[PDB]
Amino acid sequence: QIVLSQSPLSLPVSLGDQASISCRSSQSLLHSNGNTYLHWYLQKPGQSPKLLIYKVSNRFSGVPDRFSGSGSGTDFTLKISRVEAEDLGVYFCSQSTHVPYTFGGGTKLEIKRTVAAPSVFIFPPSDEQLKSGTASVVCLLNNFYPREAKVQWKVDNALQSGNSQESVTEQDSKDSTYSLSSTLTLSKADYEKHKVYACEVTHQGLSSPVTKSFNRGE
Amino acid sequence: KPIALICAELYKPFQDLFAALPKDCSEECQTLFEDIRNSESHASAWSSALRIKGVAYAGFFSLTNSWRYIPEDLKPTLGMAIQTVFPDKFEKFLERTHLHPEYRDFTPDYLMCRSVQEVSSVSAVVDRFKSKSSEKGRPIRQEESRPKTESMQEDIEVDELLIVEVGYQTDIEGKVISDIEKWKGVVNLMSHLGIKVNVLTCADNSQTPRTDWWIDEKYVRLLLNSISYLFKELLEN
Amino acid sequence: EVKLEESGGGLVRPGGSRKLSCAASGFTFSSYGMQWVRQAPEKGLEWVAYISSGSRTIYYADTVKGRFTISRDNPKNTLFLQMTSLRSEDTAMYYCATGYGGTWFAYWGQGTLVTVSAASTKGPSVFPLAPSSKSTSGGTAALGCLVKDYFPEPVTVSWNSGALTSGVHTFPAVLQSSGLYSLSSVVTVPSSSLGTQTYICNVNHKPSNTKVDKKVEPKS
Ligand SMILES: [Mn+2]
Repeated sequence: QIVLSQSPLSLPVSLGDQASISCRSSQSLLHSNGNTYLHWYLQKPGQSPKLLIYKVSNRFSGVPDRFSGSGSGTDFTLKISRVEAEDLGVYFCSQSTHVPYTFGGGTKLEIKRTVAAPSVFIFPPSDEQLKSGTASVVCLLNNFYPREAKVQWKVDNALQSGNSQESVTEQDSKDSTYSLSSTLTLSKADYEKHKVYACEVTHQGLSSPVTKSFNRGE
Repeated sequence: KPIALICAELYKPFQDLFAALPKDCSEECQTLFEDIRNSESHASAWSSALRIKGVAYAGFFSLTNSWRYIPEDLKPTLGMAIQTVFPDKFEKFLERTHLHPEYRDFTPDYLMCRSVQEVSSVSAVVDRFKSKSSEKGRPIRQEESRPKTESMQEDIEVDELLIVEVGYQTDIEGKVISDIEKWKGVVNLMSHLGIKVNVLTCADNSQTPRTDWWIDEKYVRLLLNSISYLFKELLEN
Repeated sequence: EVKLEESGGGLVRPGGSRKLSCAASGFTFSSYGMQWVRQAPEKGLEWVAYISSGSRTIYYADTVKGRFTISRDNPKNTLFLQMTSLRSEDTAMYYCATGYGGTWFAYWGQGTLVTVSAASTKGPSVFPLAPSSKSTSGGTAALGCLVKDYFPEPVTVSWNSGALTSGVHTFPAVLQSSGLYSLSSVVTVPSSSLGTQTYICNVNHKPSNTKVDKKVEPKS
């Protein structure tokens, strides 16, 4: 199969600035009929993909002229001349010169914004859940930028592994931040054998790692 | 029985034959029947009858498919079809055929291209052969050139050729197999040239049921009642 | 207006089958090649199949060869995908697409979700995440709902019947090793509003025809 390699994986870009995304082909995309079937798509979060550019440089009808493409053979570039807040999402190149038709893995366009430290909140298990025999502790990192963050759980100061899961929102369309939840799940029994439940958060917006914790019975 | 008495016994069945052949075909089949009448040896008469068998079938093949019968001598070679249909690639054709120059002189029974004879739709022909092969079990072989793993495209039309090989012989399988083997090299050559060609090959014999030939049943009754009876009477006597 | 409308998605057990359809409008559907593309959750696009306008040429991705069949009924302006011997790795949103003049994906449907899994449809357990001093910052308090152990996907969360949209973060579901999903939904509100403002999260899970309205209050 033809492999399409996109670079970079993610492209933080400030409003107004230009952006360029690269797509490299593992074989020439020049078809024997003279055309080159390399195309560019945008997928905004929660929507189906939209065509931006077909056959290297042809802008699809309705597509804003800030989008352009160029290249030939195995090397191709998509330029966003002046990035808009709406241009948030994942950009895919794809080729239809050869069967199978294939996509690159996508470039995540990220809108730059000033550093925002996360607000860190912790939620003990509800009484409703504890009656069902399980305790989930939720740790919430609200409205932070950039996305890189480290969240770990400590129960009575012992690091936890294998009992937590985490989830991150897409980049918010209005304020460009991220939020993250991390859920530690203990059996009720295991939950009643410990006192201090703590969430440790590292983010470049914090002067030092923050430990948000509660004592069980309080 | 004397050769000249076999011709007389089958003058009417051979007139019904010559009456239905394309003009250039029936004139050929007529010249050959005379050679068979004035045949001084059972050898030369067989050799003449063999040529009638194939020529008369190729004419009924042109008729059934509404194509043009072109006497062998007037048939285009592979090199002539590219020269005229793909001139920008004839020079590279010649360069890539240095160690296989015989490819240039290959001469199928039908060398057509899409609007060297022209055909409305190459894909339509291939579907009809593939249909009858699937519905009636008729042995065919088909090969389509294909540069790398390229896809068809809907935004541009490309020029394309269609190479057909027909035949009326007892060994239907061997012909389709040996035909498709001779074109394999050129098919892979066109792939490397970015030229779209399709090679179709089939064959009928006299044991094939009259409703399942590659020629109209009527043409079948015309060949069996004439060229087949001849071969019967040519060996026996 | 060119439009493509897929139907036929839903829950399917591994080894099972499903037929997807795509109704086309706004162009002479019979003149154009039609395609199926899919996207596994949180992954990239993956092409599935192509069919020429007259169905003479059909292409498949190797992952689906021998299991999936593409086909079309041009008088009915409809494209199909017959899926058989499904595997969990077929779990995806399925899109029909067309170039309207080429082999690129110019027009896309909204997609239909196919879930291949032996897990049994289950509505969610909804537990409050109560505001407290451990979830307050300045004049702002965070609260939410934990939406646990539902299947299959789409679930929808709203707050106060959708009147509360500022500061709502509903997180993407995490597929649990049990085969079930879970998520949480949080919102920040003025801490002054606690005690006076009712906060109810509305969890709708159409696959199990379950609808849950949980009231989130500060605890004592
Ligand atoms: Mn022949």
